[PDB]
Amino acid sequence: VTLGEVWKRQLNMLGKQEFERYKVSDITEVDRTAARRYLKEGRTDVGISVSRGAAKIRWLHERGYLRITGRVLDLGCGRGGWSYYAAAQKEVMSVKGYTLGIEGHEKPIHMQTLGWNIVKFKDKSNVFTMPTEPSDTLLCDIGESSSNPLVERDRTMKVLENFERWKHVNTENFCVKVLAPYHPDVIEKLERLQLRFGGGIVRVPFSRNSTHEMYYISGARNNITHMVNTTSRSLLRRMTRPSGKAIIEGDVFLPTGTRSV
Ligand SMILES: Nc1ncnc2c1ncn2[C@@H]1O[C@H](CSCC[C@H](N)C(=O)O)[C@@H](O)[C@H]1O
Repeated sequence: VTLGEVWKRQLNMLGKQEFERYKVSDITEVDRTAARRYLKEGRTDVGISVSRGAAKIRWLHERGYLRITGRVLDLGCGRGGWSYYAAAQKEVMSVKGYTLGIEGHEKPIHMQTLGWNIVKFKDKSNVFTMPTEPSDTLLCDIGESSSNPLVERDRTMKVLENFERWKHVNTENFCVKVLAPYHPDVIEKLERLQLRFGGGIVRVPFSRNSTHEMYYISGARNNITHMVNTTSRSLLRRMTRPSGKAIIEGDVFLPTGTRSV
């Protein structure tokens, strides 16, 4: 019924070539060539990011959509690109990363970029059921894509319900993935969270056109419904006239070393 749902139905109708051409049209991409090189070698003394995902939190951080500070929780940390980025920030005290790391799911990668000494990881951890702990900064990049919209809305809702469970009164800063923001249920859940916590929803330009994902962040205020539809219209406009060409940016590179306090 919504414009986003129309986008989803049209995406599921594209052929391979149409799909591949559409998914990169006018998006932004990091050059991952250097990092792939060193990750294959197995080098831990070079200042690369363990994931493509780090580019998203850098963008949000540098643009002022969120502050990164104090005790940091990274829920669904995967390889740990959000965790290592956080640990290199001078206002950051400690970083704790939780992820599944089971069959098919990625595990934490050990790296020695700046502040590695104040990062701790735990796999075999389900953030939906495990006990919560306090934080000043709460991060969550969870939300697996699906061609089924009802699967996407269920995964999204579950992420948002768990975020509310995790958020502490000290948690002034937050960044939560919203996989399928086009669903009316998801809009209603976001509006209700916003009433309590403030903040707003944003589209990160590093997301491919083949996902409608957006991020619920703490450092901006906006109209949820208007922001979701502005992205839907944008994703629809690109589908009609796909450029096939992405913007390339330099990757997330960090210093190495330990940090004091
Ligand atoms: N219920 C759950 N509990 C813990 N981790 C989960 C989870 N559901 C999904 N995940 C994990 O969440 C991760 C999202 S990918 C994380 C990317 C990360 N921001 C980075 O830059 O590296 C996946 O690895 C998936 O295994």
